[PDB]
Amino acid sequence: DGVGSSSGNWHCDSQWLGDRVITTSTRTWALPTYNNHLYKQISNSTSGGSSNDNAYFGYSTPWGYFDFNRFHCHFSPRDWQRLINNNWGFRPKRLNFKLFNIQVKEVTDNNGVKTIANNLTSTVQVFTDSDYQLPYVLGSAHEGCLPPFPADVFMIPQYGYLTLNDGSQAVGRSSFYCLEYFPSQMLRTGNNFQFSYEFENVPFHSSYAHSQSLDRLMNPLIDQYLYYLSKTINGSGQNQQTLKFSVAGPSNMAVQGRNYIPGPSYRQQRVSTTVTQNNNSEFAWPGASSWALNGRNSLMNPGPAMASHKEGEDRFFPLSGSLIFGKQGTGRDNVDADKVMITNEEEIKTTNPVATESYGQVATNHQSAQAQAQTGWVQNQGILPGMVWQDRDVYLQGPIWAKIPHTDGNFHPSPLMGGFGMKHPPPQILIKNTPVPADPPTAFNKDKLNSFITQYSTGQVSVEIEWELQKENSKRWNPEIQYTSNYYKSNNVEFAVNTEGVYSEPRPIGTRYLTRNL
Amino acid sequence: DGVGSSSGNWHCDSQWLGDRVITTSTRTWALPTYNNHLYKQISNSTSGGSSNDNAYFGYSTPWGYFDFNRFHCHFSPRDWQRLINNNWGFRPKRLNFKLFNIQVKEVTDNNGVKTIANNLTSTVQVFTDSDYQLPYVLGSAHEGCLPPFPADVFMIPQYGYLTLNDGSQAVGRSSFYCLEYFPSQMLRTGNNFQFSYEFENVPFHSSYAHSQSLDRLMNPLIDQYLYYLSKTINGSGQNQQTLKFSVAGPSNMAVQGRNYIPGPSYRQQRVSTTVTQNNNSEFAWPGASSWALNGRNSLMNPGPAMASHKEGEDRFFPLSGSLIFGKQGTGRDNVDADKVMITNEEEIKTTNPVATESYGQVATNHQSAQAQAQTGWVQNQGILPGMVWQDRDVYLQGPIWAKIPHTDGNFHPSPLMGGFGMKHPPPQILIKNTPVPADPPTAFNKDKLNSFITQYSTGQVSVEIEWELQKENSKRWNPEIQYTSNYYKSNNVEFAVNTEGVYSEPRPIGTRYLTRNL
Amino acid sequence: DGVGSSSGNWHCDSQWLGDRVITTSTRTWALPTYNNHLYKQISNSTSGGSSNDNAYFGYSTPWGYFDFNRFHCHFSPRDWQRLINNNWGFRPKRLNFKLFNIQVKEVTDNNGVKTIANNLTSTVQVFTDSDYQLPYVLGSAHEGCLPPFPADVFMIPQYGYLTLNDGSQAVGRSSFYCLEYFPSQMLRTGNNFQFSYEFENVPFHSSYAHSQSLDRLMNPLIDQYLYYLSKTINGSGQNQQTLKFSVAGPSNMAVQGRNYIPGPSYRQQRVSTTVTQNNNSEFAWPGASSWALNGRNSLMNPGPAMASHKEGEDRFFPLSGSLIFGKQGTGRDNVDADKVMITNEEEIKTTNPVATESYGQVATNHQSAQAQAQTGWVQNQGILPGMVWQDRDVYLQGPIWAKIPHTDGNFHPSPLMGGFGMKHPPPQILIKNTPVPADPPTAFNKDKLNSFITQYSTGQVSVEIEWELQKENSKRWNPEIQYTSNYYKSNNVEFAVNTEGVYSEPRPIGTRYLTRNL
Repeated sequence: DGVGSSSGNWHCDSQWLGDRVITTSTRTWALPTYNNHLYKQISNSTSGGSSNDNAYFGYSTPWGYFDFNRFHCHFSPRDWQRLINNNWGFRPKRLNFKLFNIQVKEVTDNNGVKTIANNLTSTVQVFTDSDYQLPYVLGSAHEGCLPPFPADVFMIPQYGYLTLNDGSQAVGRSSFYCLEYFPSQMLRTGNNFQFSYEFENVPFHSSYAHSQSLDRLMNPLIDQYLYYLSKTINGSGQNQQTLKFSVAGPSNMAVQGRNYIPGPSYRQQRVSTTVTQNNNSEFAWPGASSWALNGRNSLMNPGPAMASHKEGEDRFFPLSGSLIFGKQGTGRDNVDADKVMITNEEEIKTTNPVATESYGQVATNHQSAQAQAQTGWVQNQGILPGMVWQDRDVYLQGPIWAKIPHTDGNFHPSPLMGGFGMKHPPPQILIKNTPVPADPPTAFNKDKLNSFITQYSTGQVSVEIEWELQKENSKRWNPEIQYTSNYYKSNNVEFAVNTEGVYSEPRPIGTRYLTRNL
Repeated sequence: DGVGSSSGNWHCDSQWLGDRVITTSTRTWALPTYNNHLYKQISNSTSGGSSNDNAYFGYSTPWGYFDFNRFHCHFSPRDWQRLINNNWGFRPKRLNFKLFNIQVKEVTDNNGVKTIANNLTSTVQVFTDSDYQLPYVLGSAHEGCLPPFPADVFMIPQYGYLTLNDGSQAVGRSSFYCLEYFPSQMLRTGNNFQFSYEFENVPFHSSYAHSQSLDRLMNPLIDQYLYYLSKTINGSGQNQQTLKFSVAGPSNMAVQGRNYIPGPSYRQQRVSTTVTQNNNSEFAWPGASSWALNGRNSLMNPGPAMASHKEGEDRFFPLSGSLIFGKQGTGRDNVDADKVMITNEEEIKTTNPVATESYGQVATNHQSAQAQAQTGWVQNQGILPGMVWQDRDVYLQGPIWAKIPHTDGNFHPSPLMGGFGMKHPPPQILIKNTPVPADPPTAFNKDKLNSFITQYSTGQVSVEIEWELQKENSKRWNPEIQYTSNYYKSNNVEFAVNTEGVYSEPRPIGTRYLTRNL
Repeated sequence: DGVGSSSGNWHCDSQWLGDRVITTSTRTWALPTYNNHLYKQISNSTSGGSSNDNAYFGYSTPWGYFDFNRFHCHFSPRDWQRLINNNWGFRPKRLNFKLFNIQVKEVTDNNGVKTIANNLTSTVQVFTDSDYQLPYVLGSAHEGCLPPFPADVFMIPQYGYLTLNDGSQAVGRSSFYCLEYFPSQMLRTGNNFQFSYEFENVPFHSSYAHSQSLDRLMNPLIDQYLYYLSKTINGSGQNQQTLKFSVAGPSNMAVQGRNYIPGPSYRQQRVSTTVTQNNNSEFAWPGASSWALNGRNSLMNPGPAMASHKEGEDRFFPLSGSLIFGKQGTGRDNVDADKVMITNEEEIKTTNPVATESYGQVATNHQSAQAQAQTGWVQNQGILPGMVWQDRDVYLQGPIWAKIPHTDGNFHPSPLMGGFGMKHPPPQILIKNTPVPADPPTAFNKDKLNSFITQYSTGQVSVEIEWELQKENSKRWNPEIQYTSNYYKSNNVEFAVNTEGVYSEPRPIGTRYLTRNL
């Protein structure tokens, strides 16, 4: 429109209908100039990397991008509490995104002092990768998302991508992408940008915990009509071999026939938070479970959805089997256990195997009069018919969605870090300040200009997402477990600001508090 | 429109339809003040020139101009690869040009420090020479075109022209052109400029290499019904003269009658890239082929489309018979052979003569019993009836079109540097910053003002060209030759940016990979 | 249709309308099995060739082809005489082609005796290269055309083609064509094949001889209003330099100004049919005029249309400047001059230069008081503005048309051997006997079958061509020159059969007997 007219209003609210909840969040953003308007080839050689497992090749772009792939970007703690305490499931339906109130500033430095002024004629470029023609980086748990607290002003992260690499070198199959080779809208201070997105059909997330275990689905009062081999010898010596059979009933539930079995496994090492119970050696990387791709080892992290620990074993965790969040103010490198928040998936112990245990035991020979029957620990077990399992729970500060890789085949493409897997997720939204050259020389020079006016941009961003709800219809008589704040007095209110205005999330919040039968 | 509203969007993409491809490219430009708003007479005396062959007379104008007469200004390397690997020919059809997001800046210097601010009321003037009333400088391979990389910001080249000269002096027939004597649109920051152009009908460029040679078009299994003189003497002495004739057949293809002959020639000197095979003397200018006009010698460069070298003779090149491109970062004067990229036209060896050979041999006397038959090397041969030839190939970084000179007569007006010749090519687009006088004196002075506010302008430029495609309908069984990247590992990806953000084109890319019969 | 019903009738006649003549010719053909149903790579190595100029690479196909690219295939001698004596020009208009009365025979050999029987169920495959996707071999004066005498039964020539070669080896750009990769009609004994073709617009062939010479177009009674420099010195000593001028008139026609000049040249060596006037040395190949392509020398044969000899110099011919036909029964290698028929182009001496002379003389220096004026013999001259020329005459036994090579440029694409040049000439008609395997083994073998029933096919072929005529409207008073038979008694009638039934053509017949002004 014009310089003196706002191009949008501040929309931040949650609307709770019967089967739907609409979340709207608005944030103020700041966008600097990245790479001084240049594309730069990057690799482990440029960053000084040495290990083969961490070698990479890619490019850093002068473009930024908007990321809102975390639940706290849309749900307040109270809204999250309502969702998790009142619904058996939820899923995103549609998306509305807006950029408005664009403000481009120029910075001039004379001598140790910088002056900031408006540049009303400068432009900012925005476009969406609706055709998914660029590498998708929103599927990784990267920082730079919209802040959970609406009053926080955030910096737009720089967009970068990786391609095929051989050490620090590239190959002929490696791809280079120029983001200026895409049509993009150019916005001055009076212009705004908006688009709508429809989520593809995804299953409802399981925001419930099973009230039954897979091995306890039988009637505890009635025998089965099936038999089991109870004895093989002749009880109370030589030549004592005689078959025996008994009815599988309530007294021996472990041997009853069952139609379904727990889901797959890939065993993790077990770590205690009581440090003196751990071995006196360096076992992080060495002791960890991993997978290999083209000679590179990548940590199995977080891996298959598996129960974090056995009942009562709360002190133990799988070495890389769980999402680890950092508390407010936590450092980047080598922080103590009290500075991080270790999530756990104990709710899925009713259907999923324990991460630090074998799947089970399997026969490994043919027993005879000369050879005793032998069994072997199944340390990893693939998908088998009749298996059932629960996916990893999602969290308030955890990811929402991920892009399913474009491959010939996949199985249960639920993101392993939690969330909704989609072939066509919300498109990447890329933003960049248009370069403004400084005064050029009065004589023609064919070289590209390298002198630009120092600029940055700021504005507001709004994203509205409609969520579909799956209401609970339980006939359970006793009250359910519910997420609740603790009344006991404390220096600060949980999920609030401190005396210095710092917002903090004191604990990870899952979604599985209500219960339903298996 | 207004100060705070963008006057255009960033359009940069390629759309591939069935028989048509539409290329759109957008670039950011910077325009300084040229000649301090003055017209200046220029000549070899003003530049210090001494040689007669390089003497000139002309004028330098305060106007800039937009040039997009190179293929890489519109085709990305991948689009170029698709075009050359999937089409037998192509030609431009129509043009769309846009100027928008005009930003005029003022520069003020206090003491060793410059401050840049917007001048919202200043104007930039743009007009197109649709009537071709000004000298056409886009027909020369000049620098200053739109960069191949969309992210590069480029400086608008200054417009200048030459007229008739006698040494460093002018004649009465010399013409002086004032570009302010043309109607031009004046644009503030809110205005935009656009026009459309239709290419005149031109033949499709030959993006194929012949799979047959002109001297091998006969059936290799059947004799001709024509005869040749095989012997003249009496074999196995004096008085031995007796005519003889034989059927021209597969065993002697060189003497068979043919309906068509190779195209014209103008012999070049041969230079080896193995330096020790060349003569130990200075032979550049002296040894070069040239033509003369009004007593001035101009290098025959690149000259008639001729095969660069004989089969297997890849180390040799014609002294000025081929387009020479410079690698990224190559200097201007006296660079080594590894700093430049020497194009070659070996694909046209099937119809065109070798640049460094005689056309052939011609009889020069009447043989008799006293005089032996004599022949002479035809070092240059003009057009003859029955001649066929292929024009010079075009390249990704090479020129696209040229203006056919307005003359009474011409023959095959295909530009010798490669491209499409047109009587009415895309018009010149001239741009200039309107002078903004400084504070004038409070007392009237009749002299023209010479104190102006230091200004420069910047903005975006978009050009869209629709290309018509000629699909291939070959019945060839074996696979064709195709342009392909090499998979082998390298420090950088070809046609990409370096670790410092520098875009480079590692090799010239022709168009002739597919094959068709002759 | 059926076995016992003819699929076509014998049509062989000429119909003379006012401005059109329709020629129909029917012949009986025989088609054997070529290459034993195989495709074979051929080269100068396979044929034992050694010279670089005769090196080639190509393939021989099991397919035959129909060729009617000679005038005597359609015109009887009487029809040719009428055409040449009554018309100033002619050109083909449309074509009708038919194959019918297919008869496929099987040959069985027991011991030194062969038995031939019908194979009613076998098929013959025919298709036309209407899209010109195969190498065109009809543009060379190859044998195997329809016989001039309707009663002669002819053998279908085998189809072969050449591709790019380096010595006896191929390159990546070389193409291999499989003719079974084309849709073709399969014909049993009851089926027939036919198609129609329309000739593209071509100029009328010049079947006239000019009654005026290019240097004698002025009025022999009136002076010109232009002057010439008659003297330079001071007639009847030193210091005698004085300019002079005279009117160019009838007394000095050589110096008169003229608007047009004779056409291009490329000098040939001169050979006498009186053997003792030739040099006592071997000068065929060495003394011949040639052109070079990719290091290979190809004889200039027949080359540019040039007058064969000066007036009265009938004993001389250009070494390779003229079409040479062989008399009936003439051998293939090293035959005497009386066994061949040397065509001549003396009719075009009025506009075209003499083949064995220089084009003219050109100044080679600047005359002065110290240096005498120098001139040089122009041994070859290219096209110049104002040039006029006549193309090579066509003959009864000579070629009719040729395919213009698909190139970017050409000049006056009239075939140098004579005839009509067309981008889309009559398509190649390819025919092959379908292989009929012998008894296969009773156990499966994956190798391709190599045991086939010996077969050949025979039938009739009819081609009808409509020719457009250009009637003469001369006002010449005296009778014209006409082609006529000689009444004087002879043992045999010219253009008839001998006592052994052998048809012979005793002389080449041109088309240029009528006259018109220049």
